[PDB]
Amino acid sequence: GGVIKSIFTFVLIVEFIIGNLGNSFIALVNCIDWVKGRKISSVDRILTALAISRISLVWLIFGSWCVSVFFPALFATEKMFRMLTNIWTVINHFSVWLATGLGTFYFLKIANFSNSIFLYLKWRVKKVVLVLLLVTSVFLFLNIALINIHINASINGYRRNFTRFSSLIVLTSTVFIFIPFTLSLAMFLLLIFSMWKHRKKMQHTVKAHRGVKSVITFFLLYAIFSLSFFISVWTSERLEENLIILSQVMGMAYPSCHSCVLILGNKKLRQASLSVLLWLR
Amino acid sequence: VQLVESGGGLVQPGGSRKLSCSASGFAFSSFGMHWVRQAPEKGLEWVAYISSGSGTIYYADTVKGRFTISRDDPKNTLFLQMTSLRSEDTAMYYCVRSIYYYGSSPFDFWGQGTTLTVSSSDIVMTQATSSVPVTPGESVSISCRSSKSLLHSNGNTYLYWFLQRPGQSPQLLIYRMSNLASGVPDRFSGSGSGTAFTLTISRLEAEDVGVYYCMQHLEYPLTFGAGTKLEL
Amino acid sequence: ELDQLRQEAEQLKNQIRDARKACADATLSQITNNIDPVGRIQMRTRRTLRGHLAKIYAMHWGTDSRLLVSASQDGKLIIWDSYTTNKVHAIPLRSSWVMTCAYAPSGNYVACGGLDNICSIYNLKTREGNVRVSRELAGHTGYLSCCRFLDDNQIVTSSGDTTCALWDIETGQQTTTFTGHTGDVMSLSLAPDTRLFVSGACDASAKLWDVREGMCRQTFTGHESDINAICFFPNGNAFATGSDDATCRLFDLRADQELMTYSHDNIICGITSVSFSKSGRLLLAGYDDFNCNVWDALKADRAGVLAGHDNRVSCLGVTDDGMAVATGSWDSFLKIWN
Amino acid sequence: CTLSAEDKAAVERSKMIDRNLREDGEKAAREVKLLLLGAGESGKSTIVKQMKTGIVETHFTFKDLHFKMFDVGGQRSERKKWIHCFEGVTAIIFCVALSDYDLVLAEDEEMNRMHESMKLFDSICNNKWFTDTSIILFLNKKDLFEEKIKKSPLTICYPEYAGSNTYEEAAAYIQCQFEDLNKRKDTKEIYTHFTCATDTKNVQFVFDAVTDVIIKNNLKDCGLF
Amino acid sequence: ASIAQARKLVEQLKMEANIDRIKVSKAAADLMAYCEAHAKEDPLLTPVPASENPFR
Ligand SMILES: CC(C)CCC[C@@H](C)[C@H]1CC[C@H]2[C@@H]3CC=C4C[C@@H](O)CC[C@]4(C)[C@H]3CC[C@]12C
Ligand SMILES: COc1cccc2c1cc([N+](=O)[O-])c1c(C(=O)O)cc3c(c12)OCO3
Repeated sequence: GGVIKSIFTFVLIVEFIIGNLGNSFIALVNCIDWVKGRKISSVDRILTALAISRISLVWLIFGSWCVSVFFPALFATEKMFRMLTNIWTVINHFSVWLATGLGTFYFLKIANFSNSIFLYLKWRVKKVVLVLLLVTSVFLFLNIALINIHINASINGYRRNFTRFSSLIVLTSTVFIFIPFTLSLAMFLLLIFSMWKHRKKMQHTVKAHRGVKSVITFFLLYAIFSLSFFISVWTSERLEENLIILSQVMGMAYPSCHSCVLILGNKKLRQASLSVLLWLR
Repeated sequence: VQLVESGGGLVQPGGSRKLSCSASGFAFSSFGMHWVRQAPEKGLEWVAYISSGSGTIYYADTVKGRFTISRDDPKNTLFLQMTSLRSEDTAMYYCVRSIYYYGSSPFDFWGQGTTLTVSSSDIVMTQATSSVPVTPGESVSISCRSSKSLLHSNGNTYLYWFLQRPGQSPQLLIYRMSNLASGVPDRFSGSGSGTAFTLTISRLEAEDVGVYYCMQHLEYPLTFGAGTKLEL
Repeated sequence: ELDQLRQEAEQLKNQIRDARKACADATLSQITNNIDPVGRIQMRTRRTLRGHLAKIYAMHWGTDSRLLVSASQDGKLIIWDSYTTNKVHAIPLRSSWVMTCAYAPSGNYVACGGLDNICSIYNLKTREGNVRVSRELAGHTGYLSCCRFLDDNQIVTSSGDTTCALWDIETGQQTTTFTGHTGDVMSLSLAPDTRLFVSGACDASAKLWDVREGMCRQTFTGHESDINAICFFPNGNAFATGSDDATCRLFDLRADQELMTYSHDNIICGITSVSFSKSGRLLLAGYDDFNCNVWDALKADRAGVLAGHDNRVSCLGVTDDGMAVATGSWDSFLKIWN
Repeated sequence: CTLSAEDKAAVERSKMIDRNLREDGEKAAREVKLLLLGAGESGKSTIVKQMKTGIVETHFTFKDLHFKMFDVGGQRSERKKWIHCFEGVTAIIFCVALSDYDLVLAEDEEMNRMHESMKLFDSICNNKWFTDTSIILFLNKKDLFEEKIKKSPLTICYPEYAGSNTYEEAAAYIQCQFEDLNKRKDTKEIYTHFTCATDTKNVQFVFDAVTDVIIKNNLKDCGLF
Repeated sequence: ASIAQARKLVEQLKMEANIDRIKVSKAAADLMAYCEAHAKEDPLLTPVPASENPFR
């Protein structure tokens, strides 16, 4: 029990550090571009919003961890439980569906198809992403209701008489996070299919990829990690003692690794990172 | 430029009727539309106004709720659906075009009009001059005064002058009490200070015989005057 | 004999240079050495005219100092109410490639032209209520660079065919053609008394023309590159030229030579638009460095900078009452400075 | 408020004009703007005819894509004063005639017409206004190229060239020369197609090339380039 | 050939050379006097009060 706790804590701090570094990188680079008067695009606006949401989530999870270790007197609350869970749920839902909105931006700008609905969504990209963010309020409300039901059952059971209700709520949150991830993965696969079809068409007619490789590698890694974590919480035991730290690290894994992947994929952020590395040496 | 109006005729009290103003010879879409009545032996009275694109629709208090105004821009026609007619609505209805931009001339054209016969806190503008006897070659000055100052913060005073020749639709003479309307002889000129206004005809011809109306455009419940009658 | 013709031309050029040197006793800098400096002129964007969706290539003020016509490659002429942002008209141009626009002194007509080689006169005060093409003046074999209205019936147009022309609007025929430039004429400015006008061309020469006579009275050669902008002094006895050599120059008519150049070491970009102030003391020039520099006319000193455009400033106009400076640029925005 | 009735109606008219301008701009942004270029006898007229004054604007629709081709061959003026007007077109359709390798211009008989075409291609491909504007290079008059390369060799145009006098080798050499004339090969692409009068695939080639340029422009806007 | 063009250029230079020219000092004085006379009526050079400025 001790060694797994120590390893997961070390990786927790590691994720905290890399998430801070990456999201501060996006925010500082785009703010510098804004104040200096450089060009501002829609994609960098979405990147700013995503980065601030992710850094807020990282800070929230780290604050939860410190309150767990630094001042472990208010964990026996059944009130901060609810407040932290609800605030995290709102912020994380907004962040992950903003990531899906960025994916929708990429998909509806870059991929080309022939289905009329596809072009109809193509020519109204900002409207489409805003509409998606607004409709996903039903998912947000359903998640909030289910989470509150789980915690109310936990509180009622404790008063009548923990890590088991915590397992159930973590499973619910994991599913509600899987849904936008599945949407983003399907849209990425469709975009790659469109690009492959276009390349084949010109190889017939007439005669970035590193970023795509990194993105697909991250997608596979996050998919396998999240599926393993969900299955382990669903059926595997012996993780209840360290379920808190494992859940916190699984929550912080996305807004840091994906932020790094987004740094490498985008050309502007990659150039900024190269300039910073050159300035360091 | 022609604004021919249809509808009209005898209508039983409390009934309904529809008035159509067929527009031909100008860009109907870009022109705001107006409806002005005239009782058998009285002056004019604004009724309804619909803007370009039908965004803004303003009615008069006497017709609010009962009457509605709509336009068919592709068909180049203006409608006035009239419900629950009363004896006070017995008047000759004039369909009026009005474009609104910087330096534009509103109320340029008035239609021939249709007579509807029903069987048995706003600015008030008074023209106390009433009937005036005039001779050719004379110089008359028609005076109209307003309840509140028609001068605006933008510097554009908003008094309009119209001419009703015997058996003719009103023709715009002055807009913003200083500007001659297109096609109006130079003998006409307007002056004022914000509350009191004048319309001066330096030389008088038989064409000037008629009645003159003063109108305000500061507050959209547009109010005309009694109408000074000039007779030979 | 061609050789003797060339020798006589060289001798006459030498005589002209000798006369210009003899007339030059003290340059403008020495005479205006003791005059109080203008001071740091600081203007702010009092108005931003949004609505254009392409690079604005021309902009002309109206004589009322309120109305303003702007031309951009989106194919539209927008007549702006500068005092309160309001698109009075949006004229859909037949050819979207417009490099010049003009406002008649009466305000009843607006003319645009460009790569179609046709100056389209548009009527504003029409009974139908929509701006319509009154006349399409054709005959120029090159792109239209600048058109200016003599009056409601006469227009003077400069084109890339190395010629300027004076048209009769009612007849649509060239009353007079102006020849003598070797390069493409890029700008013209009518004199305040409308008797004469100066045209600058790519031959690095500015020529003063007589409208009624139709022949060039004076030529001025001081620039090392194509002249893009020319503007007339309010006095009517001098004019200023801007070129791609990154220098603006002031030419006198009576002295027939340049008076003072406006050059800075850091200025590398050329000049696109030049317009004098009402008093003639301030020379506002639009550069390709995304900036407009306010120049003292009597002193080669930079009075100020009108930065705020994200792309090259293409047009620049000063109101007749001198209470505004519009500097529409390629970022599809117009800015009314004061 | 502090706005009169006339001022309010003027604001309404301005808003209507704004809506119309936004609609027109949205329509224009969906249109493909193509700049057509050539050197005199090159089959620019043939290309215009196949894919149906100072500027000739030919508009055609192909596969639900509205095209806009601008011909500036009749300008006859300094190109550097109006070539920035076309900065922002989707692609540049450059047409050279392979039958001009043996033919020289009327003036300056020392200089070869194909070399004039190469000079113009170098001038416009490497121009500062067109750094990411892909060039759809067209080599028309390939039937006369067949007939001429059957008899006359390519040495007259390019003395360094040493290869078989068949169609494939000479055509590949000319295409390679025109492609290597592109200095900035990292931000711009040259699409090359061989055409003549009896071809119906030219419009399809332009459509495919413009589809690629649009995809690359979208990738650049999304920042993935 | 081009002899006609050369003669036209020579005649144009004849007309341009034989014109009345004034000393540059007088022209500079005239321009400075014009600038000083109309200095008050130049809003850009001398900013107007905000009340009189129509671009508030
Ligand atoms: C990573 C994806 C699949 C989303 C799943 C998030 C999971 C792993 C994490 C992220 C935030 C976590 C919560 C953060 C804080 C607390 C308060 C603590 O007193 C009990 C556990 C609880 C309530 C956690 C439950 C598990 C949780 C919801
Ligand atoms: C080099 O990076 C990329 C190149 C091309 C596409 C994408 C992408 C990077 C990401 N991403 O942020 O990791 C995405 C995402 C996402 O994960 O949000 C969702 C998507 C994507 C991409 O294509 C459509 O749906």
